[PDB]
Amino acid sequence: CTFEYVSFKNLREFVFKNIDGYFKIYSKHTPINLVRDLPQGFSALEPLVDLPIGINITRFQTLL
Amino acid sequence: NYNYLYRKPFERDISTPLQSYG
Ligand SMILES: *[C@@H]1O[C@H](CO)[C@@H](O[C@@H]2O[C@H](CO)[C@@H](O)[C@H](O)[C@H]2NC(C)=O)[C@H](O)[C@H]1NC(C)=O
Repeated sequence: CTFEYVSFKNLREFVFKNIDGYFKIYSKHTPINLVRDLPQGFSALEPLVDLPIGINITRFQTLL
Repeated sequence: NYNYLYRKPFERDISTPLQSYG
């Protein structure tokens, strides 16, 4: 508990990385036509969050 | 003093292994 913070037609995209104790989240939300694979085309993700976590990460799991 | 002790950039690790300072 050494840190705490607060703030298929749609595709939600994210990027997560941990560098020098900072955890960076980027994202994009976009409409799509075909859901079976990621849509061929281009649109860059933009930063949301940049947490000073200081924690080691080697595994992750999604929450449904 | 038993209140103070020691064992990547800005990493922290509270896992355990520790020596208190005298
Ligand atoms: C981040 O966590 C991993 C474990 O998930 C650490 O990897 C282990 O480190 C010890 C160090 O004594 C080794 O003996 C193990 O063999 C390592 N395991 C694996 C699977 O590599 C890792 O050292 C941690 N990273 C940092 C920078 O502390």
